[PDB]
Amino acid sequence: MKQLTILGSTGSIGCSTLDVVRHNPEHFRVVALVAGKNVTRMVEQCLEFSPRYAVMDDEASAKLLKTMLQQQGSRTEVLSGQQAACDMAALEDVDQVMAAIVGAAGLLPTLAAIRAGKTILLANKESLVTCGRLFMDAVKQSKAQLLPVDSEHNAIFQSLPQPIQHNLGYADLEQNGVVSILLTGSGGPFRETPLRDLATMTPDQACRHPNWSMGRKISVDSATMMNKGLEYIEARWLFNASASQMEVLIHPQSVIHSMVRYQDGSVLAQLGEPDMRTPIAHTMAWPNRVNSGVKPLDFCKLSALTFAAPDYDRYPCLKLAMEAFEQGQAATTALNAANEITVAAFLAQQIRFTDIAALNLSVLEKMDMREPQCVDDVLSVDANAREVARKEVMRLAS
Amino acid sequence: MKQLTILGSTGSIGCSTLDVVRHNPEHFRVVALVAGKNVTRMVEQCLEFSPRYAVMDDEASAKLLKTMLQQQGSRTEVLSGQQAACDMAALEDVDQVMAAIVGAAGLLPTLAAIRAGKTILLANKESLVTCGRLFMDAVKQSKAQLLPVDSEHNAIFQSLPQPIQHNLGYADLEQNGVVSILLTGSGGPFRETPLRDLATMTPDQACRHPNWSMGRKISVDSATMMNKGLEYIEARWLFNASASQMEVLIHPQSVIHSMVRYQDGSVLAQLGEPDMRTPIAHTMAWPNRVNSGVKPLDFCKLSALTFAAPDYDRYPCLKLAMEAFEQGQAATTALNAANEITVAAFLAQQIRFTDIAALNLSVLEKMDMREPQCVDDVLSVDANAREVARKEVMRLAS
Ligand SMILES: NC(=O)C1=CN([C@@H]2O[C@H](COP(=O)(O)OP(=O)(O)OC[C@H]3O[C@@H](n4cnc5c(N)ncnc54)[C@H](OP(=O)(O)O)[C@@H]3O)[C@@H](O)[C@H]2O)C=CC1
Ligand SMILES: NC(=O)C1=CN([C@@H]2O[C@H](COP(=O)(O)OP(=O)(O)OC[C@H]3O[C@@H](n4cnc5c(N)ncnc54)[C@H](OP(=O)(O)O)[C@@H]3O)[C@@H](O)[C@H]2O)C=CC1
Ligand SMILES: CC(=O)[C@@H](O)[C@H](O)COP(=O)(O)O
Ligand SMILES: CC(=O)[C@@H](O)[C@H](O)COP(=O)(O)O
Repeated sequence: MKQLTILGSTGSIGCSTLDVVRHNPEHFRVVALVAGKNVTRMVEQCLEFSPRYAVMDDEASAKLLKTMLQQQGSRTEVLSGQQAACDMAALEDVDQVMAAIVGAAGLLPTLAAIRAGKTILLANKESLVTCGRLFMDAVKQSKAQLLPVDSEHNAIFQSLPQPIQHNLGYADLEQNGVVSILLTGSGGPFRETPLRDLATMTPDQACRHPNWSMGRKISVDSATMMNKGLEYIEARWLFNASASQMEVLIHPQSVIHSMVRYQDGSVLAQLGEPDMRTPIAHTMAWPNRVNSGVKPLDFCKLSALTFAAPDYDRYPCLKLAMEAFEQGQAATTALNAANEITVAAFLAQQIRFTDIAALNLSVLEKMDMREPQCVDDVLSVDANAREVARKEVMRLAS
Repeated sequence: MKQLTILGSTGSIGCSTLDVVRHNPEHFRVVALVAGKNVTRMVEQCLEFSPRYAVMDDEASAKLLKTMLQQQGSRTEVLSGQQAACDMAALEDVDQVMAAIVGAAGLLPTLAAIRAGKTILLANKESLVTCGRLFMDAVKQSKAQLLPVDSEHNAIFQSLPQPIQHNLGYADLEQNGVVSILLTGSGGPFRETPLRDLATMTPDQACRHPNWSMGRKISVDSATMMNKGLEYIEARWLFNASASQMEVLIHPQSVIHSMVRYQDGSVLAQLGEPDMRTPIAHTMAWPNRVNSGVKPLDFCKLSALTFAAPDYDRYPCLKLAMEAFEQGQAATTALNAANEITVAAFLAQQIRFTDIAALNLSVLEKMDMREPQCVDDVLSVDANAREVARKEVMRLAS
């Protein structure tokens, strides 16, 4: 029996995680739930799973949650704020922490779980992207184990040998017969959209992913392929891969979730339904398996599986992420921050869909900070880039 | 340094095996080569790899080989016959034996390697099919290591967890999170051929496999899908799988080589170029990897990947194989024997392509013999089936 804290319980990943728990009450128990502002969902989750604690980051949301749960006779203690989220991630009683807060806001609570030596079920890719080597070193220095939840990285993990799996981030790919890591793939909802129509796409259009039901931020990132850029960076840290050991491949059906090339010509892959309960359950049970609620993939009802080279002209954000990573951590931290601001602006109908990539570039051109030496420096670059991004958004205020 | 005996060196698998040796001369050396009657090829292989011994089954071929080797200055010594092949498989200095003789003729030399405790690179599926549990038990009692070379079984092996890999044939699939084994798939050269045009198909037409360049016997088996039937039986022994843990899937492109379903919905697969050097190299180097000479799979050049359920009515041999396995080992041994006789008669233009399945069923219906309790019994059932099959072929003589 393993006890769990879920960071970001009310969102897409959080709810999928709770469904895996629902299917396996003998194996998993929720001790703490952490979220932002969705009180309605958090009340529902607390009444079902009777967590010891529930945390809302937003102070006013926490007040409402405390009152509502008290009237319902809940035993759950309600806390509030960022520090309480960190406290939950570090509960001495907890074995696993689902890191599923969106954006760099998840970094401090995720780092707290790492310092406490927990098993980190890493969905929140922005935390690793923005923190980089400092993140990976903290996992090694403490007793922590990273298990990749993100679909592609989970697929790659499943398709790697045990010496790599058991020394994630530091083992040598070539010594284990790996030639490269093949990161797929979808292209998003606008893959075939005429280029001239991109400027007038709405938030609802951008968030209708053809294959995955996800949160709004990552759905927009999938439409620009900034998501694939962030995942490229994530893969390089997780699997200790160089630029020459990474391939990006478009696969519009999202059945093959990613692959690994070996020296003898073999390519190992993970396939399945586009359902995050599968990778979540992989990480929660590893090295064993559990029922996730996902049924067997029916190969007789599939679309034909196709592949293609990335259309870099169409998706400037992909190349931007790759070049930021080349430049260094300051540029990468700045780019992630800029993208959080521009995506949020687009969702709030302040800028156009095509302004995301342009404003992201504009922020990078205006920033030239030194490489972070500690987590405080990562946060300074992040904060600075957010401010630059807010000013660029306001310049396009209609 | 690993020293090899290759059973069936001059054939399709044998030549691919020697190309892996050619690419890795610091890792592999050939001690003995065993073949049938292809003297010309054996001469070339002896001159290049300088084996201590060469064995031809054909006594006239051994005579010719000796003369040619002595004329051309080779120090390779020549023997002949089945017993000599068994002796080559059990040499002290031999580490690995490539079992790549076609048909049940490979059984005794393969069993000799097993009893000597060698690493068995098993390509010769008919030996396991015809001997079944007695084969798997011999491996267990002698502490030989079985590594599947057959493309599909190698792909499944690569897609299974370590506890199954390290206890092949005796570990529990369910305890290791496996739901089923997915066996693909091609359908053969007559997949789209109208049923009424099969009667006039020539040996060359049946042997023209759309995806794999192989020996003539297995190529005809792929045309009737008897090969997939034999592979179904092979898979159930190797991976300790029940009928409900097996799935057969048509996959015309032969890019996905086979797959494994897990409890959480995950499907693991191996893909690659349709080139046997890949799986051969995988077994030769295991648990490490080597360059096999096979180029990396170009996903952008691939045809769309498709899947379909088997058409058992078009392919009565596939159904007959699955039925014979449920009936027991006597029926399975008899069917394999019958099919060796009918395929050979078809290749020699004694019977029609459509006579293969018809005569195979006829032989099984006339066969009533006891379950083999030992290898001698397997040989008696096999010999009896061949008699019945030969009689049936002779009745169709023009
Ligand atoms: N959804 C998916 O299929 C995949 C998601 N991911 C990653 O997982 C992470 C979560 O994404 P997703 O679930 O889609 O996003 P959602 O918007 O659906 O959920 C985000 C969660 O984070 C919470 N949250 C936001 N800010 C804070 C804060 N500062 N403190 C505590 N909690 C906070 C939200 O609370 P609330 O809603 O109550 O305000 C919500 O529970 C992202 O990093 C994403 O990249 C990766 C692969 C796939
Ligand atoms: N080719 C492929 O892609 C695959 C093959 N296999 C299996 O591997 C085995 C070999 O197949 P393949 O290479 O295609 O067949 P081939 O016809 O190309 O080769 C058969 C080999 O066996 C030799 N041989 C035949 N009879 C005897 C005998 N009685 N004693 C010693 N050697 C003998 C042949 O000698 P010679 O030619 O000199 O007469 C030849 O070297 C088969 O069991 C097949 O099912 C499995 C998966 C794939
Ligand atoms: C489900 C998941 O892990 C997403 O990160 C996925 O990458 C989205 O699809 P795209 O490939 O279109 O970004
Ligand atoms: C390469 C190999 O292992 C063959 O056995 C393969 O199975 C032949 O193709 P079919 O799938 O058409 O039988």
